[PDB]
Amino acid sequence: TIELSIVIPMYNEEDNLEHLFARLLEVLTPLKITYEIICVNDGSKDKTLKQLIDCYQSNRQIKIVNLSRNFGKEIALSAGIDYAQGNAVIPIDADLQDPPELIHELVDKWREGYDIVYATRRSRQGETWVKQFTAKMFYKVIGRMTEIKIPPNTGDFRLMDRKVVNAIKQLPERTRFMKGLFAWVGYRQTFVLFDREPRFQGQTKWNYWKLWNFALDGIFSFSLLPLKVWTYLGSIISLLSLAYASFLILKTITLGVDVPGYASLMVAILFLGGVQLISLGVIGEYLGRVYEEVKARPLYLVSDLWGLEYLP
Amino acid sequence: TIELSIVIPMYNEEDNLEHLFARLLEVLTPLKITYEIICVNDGSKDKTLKQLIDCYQSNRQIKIVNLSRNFGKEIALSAGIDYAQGNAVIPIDADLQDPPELIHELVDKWREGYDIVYATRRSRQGETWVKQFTAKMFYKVIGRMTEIKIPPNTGDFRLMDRKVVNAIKQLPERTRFMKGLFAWVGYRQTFVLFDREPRFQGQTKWNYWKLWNFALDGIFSFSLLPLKVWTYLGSIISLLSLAYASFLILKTITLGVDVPGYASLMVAILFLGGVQLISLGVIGEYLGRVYEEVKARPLYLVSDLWGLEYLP
Amino acid sequence: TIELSIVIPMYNEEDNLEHLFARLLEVLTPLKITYEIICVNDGSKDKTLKQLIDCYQSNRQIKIVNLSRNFGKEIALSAGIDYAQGNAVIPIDADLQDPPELIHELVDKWREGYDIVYATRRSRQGETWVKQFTAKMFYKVIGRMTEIKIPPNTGDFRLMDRKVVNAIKQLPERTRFMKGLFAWVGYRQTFVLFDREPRFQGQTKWNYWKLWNFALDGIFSFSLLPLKVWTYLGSIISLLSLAYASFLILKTITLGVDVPGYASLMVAILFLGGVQLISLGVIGEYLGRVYEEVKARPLYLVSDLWGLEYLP
Amino acid sequence: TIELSIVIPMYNEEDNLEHLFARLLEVLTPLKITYEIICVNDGSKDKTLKQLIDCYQSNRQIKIVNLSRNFGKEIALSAGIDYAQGNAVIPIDADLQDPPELIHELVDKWREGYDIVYATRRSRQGETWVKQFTAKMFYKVIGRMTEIKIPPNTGDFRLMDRKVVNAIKQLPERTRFMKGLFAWVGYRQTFVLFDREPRFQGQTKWNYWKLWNFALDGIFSFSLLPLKVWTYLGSIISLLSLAYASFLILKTITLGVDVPGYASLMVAILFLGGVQLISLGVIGEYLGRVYEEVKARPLYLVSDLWGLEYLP
Ligand SMILES: O=c1ccn([C@@H]2O[C@H](COP(=O)(O)OP(=O)(O)O[C@H]3O[C@H](CO)[C@@H](O)[C@H](O)[C@H]3O)[C@@H](O)[C@H]2O)c(=O)[nH]1
Ligand SMILES: O=c1ccn([C@@H]2O[C@H](COP(=O)(O)OP(=O)(O)O[C@H]3O[C@H](CO)[C@@H](O)[C@H](O)[C@H]3O)[C@@H](O)[C@H]2O)c(=O)[nH]1
Ligand SMILES: O=c1ccn([C@@H]2O[C@H](COP(=O)(O)OP(=O)(O)O[C@H]3O[C@H](CO)[C@@H](O)[C@H](O)[C@H]3O)[C@@H](O)[C@H]2O)c(=O)[nH]1
Ligand SMILES: O=c1ccn([C@@H]2O[C@H](COP(=O)(O)OP(=O)(O)O[C@H]3O[C@H](CO)[C@@H](O)[C@H](O)[C@H]3O)[C@@H](O)[C@H]2O)c(=O)[nH]1
Ligand SMILES: [Mg+2]
Ligand SMILES: [Mg+2]
Ligand SMILES: [Mg+2]
Repeated sequence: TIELSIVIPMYNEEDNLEHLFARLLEVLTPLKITYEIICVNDGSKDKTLKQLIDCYQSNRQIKIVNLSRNFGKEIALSAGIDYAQGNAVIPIDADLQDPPELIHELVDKWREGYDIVYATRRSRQGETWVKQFTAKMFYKVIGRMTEIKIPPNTGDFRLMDRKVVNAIKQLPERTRFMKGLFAWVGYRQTFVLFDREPRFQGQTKWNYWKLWNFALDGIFSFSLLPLKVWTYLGSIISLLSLAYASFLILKTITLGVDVPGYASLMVAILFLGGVQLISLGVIGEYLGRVYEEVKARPLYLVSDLWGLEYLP
Repeated sequence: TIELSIVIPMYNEEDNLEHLFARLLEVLTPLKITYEIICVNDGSKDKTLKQLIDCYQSNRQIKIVNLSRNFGKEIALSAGIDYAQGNAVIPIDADLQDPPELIHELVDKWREGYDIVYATRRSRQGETWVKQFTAKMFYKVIGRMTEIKIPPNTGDFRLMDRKVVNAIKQLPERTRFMKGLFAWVGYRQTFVLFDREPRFQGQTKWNYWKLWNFALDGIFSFSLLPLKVWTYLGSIISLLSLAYASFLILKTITLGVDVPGYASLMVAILFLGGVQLISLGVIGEYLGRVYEEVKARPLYLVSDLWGLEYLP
Repeated sequence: TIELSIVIPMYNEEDNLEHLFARLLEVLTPLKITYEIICVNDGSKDKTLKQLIDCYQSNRQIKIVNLSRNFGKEIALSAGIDYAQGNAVIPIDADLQDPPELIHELVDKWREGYDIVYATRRSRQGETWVKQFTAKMFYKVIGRMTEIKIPPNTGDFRLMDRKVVNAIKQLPERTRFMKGLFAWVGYRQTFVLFDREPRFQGQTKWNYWKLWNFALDGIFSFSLLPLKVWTYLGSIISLLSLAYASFLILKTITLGVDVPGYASLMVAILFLGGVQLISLGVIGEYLGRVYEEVKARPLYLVSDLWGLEYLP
Repeated sequence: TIELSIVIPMYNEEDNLEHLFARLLEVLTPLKITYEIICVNDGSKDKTLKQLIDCYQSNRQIKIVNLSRNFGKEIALSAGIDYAQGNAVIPIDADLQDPPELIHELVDKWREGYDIVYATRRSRQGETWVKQFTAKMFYKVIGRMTEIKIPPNTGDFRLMDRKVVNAIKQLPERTRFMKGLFAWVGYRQTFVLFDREPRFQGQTKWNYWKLWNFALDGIFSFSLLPLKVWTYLGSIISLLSLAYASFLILKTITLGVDVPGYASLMVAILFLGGVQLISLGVIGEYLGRVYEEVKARPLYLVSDLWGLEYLP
């Protein structure tokens, strides 16, 4: 059997494989447990699949999942986790930004009785106080969308129990906010604090288009809260628009409002706008219902059973 | 085999387990049938799981379903019923607000030939007029929503035959209105009147946000009637607007209306509003069809078969 | 092996069972083939079930499908079709409105090489002008909806081969229009003309709610053509508003408009209406895509195979 | 084991069976590989099926898939590919517009390692400049929507390896734009240039309705990019409308200048339009998420594996 699985999504990672595998060998041999390394080649346009083949031939603990195309880090991680067989699964980057030694600490927490063990940075320490603030506000927003309070500063480096992996695969989903989904599958969760290596500091171009795309997926692909905040703002600006339209009709009828000579335009505008806003609100509520239905999340998740066998 | 399955959703229920189990045993032993008790620990932060494990170790009829986190009473009950194997499932509350002595009565009615035996309070006896009038109107609205007339004053205390349990498990809906769903499975149903124990009161704080969210969920996640009343009234409004626009157009050509000099903003407003209202109505009708399809409700439900074997 | 299945939906059909079964046996005995009679009791409040059980005890060819609730004649017919194992299934009415003797003719047509053999009335007879006009208009609409030209004056009385029954069972859509579904799955189809009995030619009641809902289902639950005639008429209007909004912009920036200075109100009205109509068109197009995706109809329907085995 | 499958969709293709079936055997037999011809009779209202059955009796390699009605070229190709068991599936047209000798070249490129070998026309040639420009613009628009740039001037003549065929069958879409699906699943693709048959160029009168429907299927049934682009565009228009409404409120409050005395109409119009556009944008974003969920494409596609077995 396999106790630990290390999932490494790789995309154009030559000359990083030797160092990464040396570090993983330094880390995983003291553990004295059976492990495996699932390398997800995410359709690289670079001579790295050949080096992965060379490493796999000599080393019996390397398994390779070669994706047909380039799907992205999250999808490659999902593929590796689907193909992982260990009792615990640890996603790890191929650039060694997250130190592999923390695996041991993570594994220790896994033996303490926890199911998901996140690996959180002590602090950002390299962002220009704009990314820190935006991340803090966004994380408060999603935490108010969630009900598990996913720890801040958590990346993809973590440890999953087999129960959590099975629960994640139990969620049939195509638009997945992975942090929100992890919060949704609420098992015994914890985190361990680690400091990223000082060389690995702020050097990435935080292109705000993909950051905004990630924000939109987090806001919309996870929860209906942005859809329920609207259609509640709407039908308030619609009930308040049908009002002051009935009020306008009453004022015109009683006072005899013909100061312009044309006051039915405002009444028509307000009435049609309010009716259309109510229609859009009803459509939004039923679209949220359809979204919940098509997400097809399980009603519940059983963590343990005493005296009962697991339902298939 | 198991004849009866008592499903108790439990959340922070320590110091209530001893009394509840004593009453359950005192009620179930005279029945002289092979019963089972399934306790669904709904992610309690309290120390009830240890006591549940101890009682499962002592009593062999106790079974524990440990949900990953807190999913709510409804989802905990669904999880317990899914794991219930008895010929009749009785959902009960661990607070003993529903007297377990009624179970015998329910079973008696279940042996009379009925499939669903609800437990209904005779009178509210403790709730003010603001929680009686609203309840009454909500029940009339729901009764007009369905075609089976769910008896009023009904809680989760009930008896469900294995036929009804399998019928309910055949609904894969994620947005569930339990009262409407149980009305929808139109088996042979009846009620048993009982008086709630005067130990607890009806002055419980009404979190009207919750009593509005649940009401709107039952209204919106059960039937399409709110979406059918609109896109009908809305389409009627659109037809009236277009008729008024045509009449105004005529009154502009014949009779030569030029008194304001701009009696065409009204025409454009009315025409565009009517066109958008028809578009919204068509979108709403098709969204309703999409919702009915994604709910994936079975077309029919076979109660009994003579000369035939049940389809897979 | 069963050669013929006769599916009879029943609802308060007591006192017709004796005559119906007598006529059915008189018709079916000369055919000299094995047959079954599936009586689908649609949750009748009458004593129909007792007589059905007695007949099933007396006659071995009678099977009963007792639906739990009153689902409707269409859903009862569906429940009968799924539970019918004959090589050719004939839906018929328990009131003997359609003469059972036509079974013989249908069988001959089925043995000529046809897959669906409709039973069409020669004329409406009873109804004179209004019902015929409305039916002709509706049938023209639904004929332009599909591409297989279902014969007119058709009811639920027909013969369907096992191939057609399986093809229909390959459509797991809850919002179903059977008159259109039997055309969409088009096989070798034909019809036979039958003259309804003089008994069943009296004045008929037509509540314009069941008929109205039938028309709405035939319009919106069959295809996207009602949604595709709009999103074009709603988009031509949007284009014709954005144009002439540009024309008013030009007629204001050239030939400086001091004629009611508070013009360009119409520019805003037209521009916002056109943008909203383009939005409504885009949402309508994608909603139709979602609708036909959710319906999950098979892409094709193989009728015969030479040199190949049928796909599982 | 069949090393090559030739799928031929057919509709009213008589007087073309002998020529096609002579050229196909003139081409395939020199390859000395076990081939298989699968003729999908797409509901021809013609004697095509009888001659196909004659050829099926005559030759052991021709198999027939008969569809219940006329479904179209793409659906017939899907049916033929689903019934093809060869290691490489080569769709082909029965009118022989694309030379069958190119199959040899295709097979060579299949032996060279490539998974999808497109057969692309060298140039459109005969058709006019405006048609070529429209096709080029459409392909340029699609290229951004895709992930791997599909070769220009592609058709239904191609070679798909068994890997790619299994990947495409894994896509349970009902709204399939195949030219985009073959780029989404993108394996090791390549293309082979060829010229269409002489005298078979300048006789195609384009069906503007059919071309429009195909283009709209490509735009709307493949990607959400048009939806997201228009949602963004509506968001900018809504923000501009709200900002201009606020500016008008200022100008009518600050500076106190109300010139007409009836300019609240524009504020109401702008504000209601902006609110409705925000609501429509939210509805569109959630409809796109529902569309992505409903399409149910697999997150990833595995091409090769090392050390692991393929998941079921
Ligand atoms: O399409 C893919 C598929 C897989 N991986 C793998 O993902 C791991 C780490 O991904 P990476 O993007 O390098 O994360 P960081 O090293 O922390 O830096 C990132 O910092 C930003 C935060 O997401 C990203 O936008 C930048 O692309 C990237 O420099 C590595 O093993 C990669 O091989 C990718 O990066 N892109
Ligand atoms: O999130 C959960 C999960 C499980 N249970 C179980 O449900 C049973 C009883 O449910 P309870 O909520 O106490 O029923 P009520 O007696 O009707 O009291 C509640 O009824 C209201 C309507 O739900 C609630 O809003 C209030 O918390 C409370 O007054 C108990 O075994 C609990 O353990 C809960 O109550 N809440
Ligand atoms: O809810 C149900 C369930 C089953 N059946 C069975 O369906 C069979 C035939 O139905 P029936 O209503 O008797 O046929 P019609 O004589 O055509 O009655 C119709 O006559 C009108 C036009 O002729 C229609 O518009 C109405 O739907 C309906 O009243 C009968 O054996 C019934 O038992 C019903 O009628 N209603
Ligand atoms: O309903 C059907 C079913 C099957 N096939 C088969 O599809 C193959 C190729 O189709 P075909 O019509 O012969 O292609 P073209 O001769 O190129 O004609 C097309 O030329 C344009 C460029 O593709 C298209 O836009 C037009 O729709 C169409 O007239 C043929 O073997 C047919 O048998 C059809 O054409 N129509
Ligand atoms: Mg309680
Ligand atoms: Mg009748
Ligand atoms: Mg041609």
